[PDB]
Amino acid sequence: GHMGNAAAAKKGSEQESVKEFLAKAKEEFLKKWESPSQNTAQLDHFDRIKTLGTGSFGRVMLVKHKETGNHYAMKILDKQKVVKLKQIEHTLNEKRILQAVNFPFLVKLEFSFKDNSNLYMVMEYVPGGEMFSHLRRIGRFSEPHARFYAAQIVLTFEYLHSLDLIYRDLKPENLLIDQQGYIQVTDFGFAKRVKGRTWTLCGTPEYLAPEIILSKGYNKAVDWWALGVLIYEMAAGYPPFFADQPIQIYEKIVSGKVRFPSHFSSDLKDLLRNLLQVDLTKRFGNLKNGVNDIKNHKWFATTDWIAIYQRKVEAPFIPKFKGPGDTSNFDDYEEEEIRVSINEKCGKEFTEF
Amino acid sequence: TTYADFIASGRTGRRNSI
Ligand SMILES: [Cl-]
Repeated sequence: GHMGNAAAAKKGSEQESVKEFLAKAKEEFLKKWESPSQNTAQLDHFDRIKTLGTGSFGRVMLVKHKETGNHYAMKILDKQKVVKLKQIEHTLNEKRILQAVNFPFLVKLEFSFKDNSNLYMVMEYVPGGEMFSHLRRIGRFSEPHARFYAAQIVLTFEYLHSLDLIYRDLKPENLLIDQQGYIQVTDFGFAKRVKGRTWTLCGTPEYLAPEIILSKGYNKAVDWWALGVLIYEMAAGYPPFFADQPIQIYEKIVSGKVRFPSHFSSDLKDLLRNLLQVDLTKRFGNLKNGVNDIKNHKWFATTDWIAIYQRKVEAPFIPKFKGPGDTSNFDDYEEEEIRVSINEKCGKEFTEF
Repeated sequence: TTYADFIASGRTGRRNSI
């Protein structure tokens, strides 16, 4: 067979230990899920420094905690805009997930609170910026570099899926790089507890699995499809399916055809053909052997999964960091005031936040 | 080339959700 006795025994034991870890992690998650924490700080506890990002519902700002001097990333959501954009459930669910999960590649929520106007989630500041920026600047990542990031996503999805959480929002724009060069996942607006199937059309065109496009009930396998897209994009510099307009992207996604750069290794192409598999009965991550089909694939043969989890592997790339509060890896935005109303807005809708 | 096709797509910047 492919493994001799020692290697087979070691692999079997490793896989059983993963099961044991995940059972404990699920028990811990469910405790925090059933008893979420609230109201752990206030706005006047922080100095606002710079806007790190903006969206249709709010902003993320670099802030400095006055008492400790620690920097944090503060997501500010305008309650009235959240209601107008039909994002109440997503906002409450994101906070509930963030306060309940615990994993080295998932951002840590340190404080949350609300006022008359806004909701606030204060997260660890991840100073390396988005993977997206580094990828577009460098062009493409070499296979070992792509593999280092991919391994972290595999472990993170293995963790999330054990909690019955589907992620649904994977893309380089949503992956931040920390001071040690490891990945942080921050956005949970589309994540959902799904033991069986779910049906919502959500995601980003290039990263949508065929079954989402085709309006099917779908499961956690969409995240493994998205991993395939991510690995391809990291290693090529562009995603597998692109076009001027989303409709044409969707036609390519559902076609069952994918083409690869000539510099992709055969091991990489084999992995990608099994992740970017339109047939759900054949997609890696969706078979009887679960995540092990991915973790045991030849492309990952050099990956020490425990060392990645322990953050003991030297990162391929360390973002520039001139000190605490350095924002050089983020875009520049116009700075707007944080207006707080004299009257409470949308109190009922956000009572649980 | 495929890279040129990617540039031609106009979808080289940050991509929003649908
Ligand atoms: Cl952009």
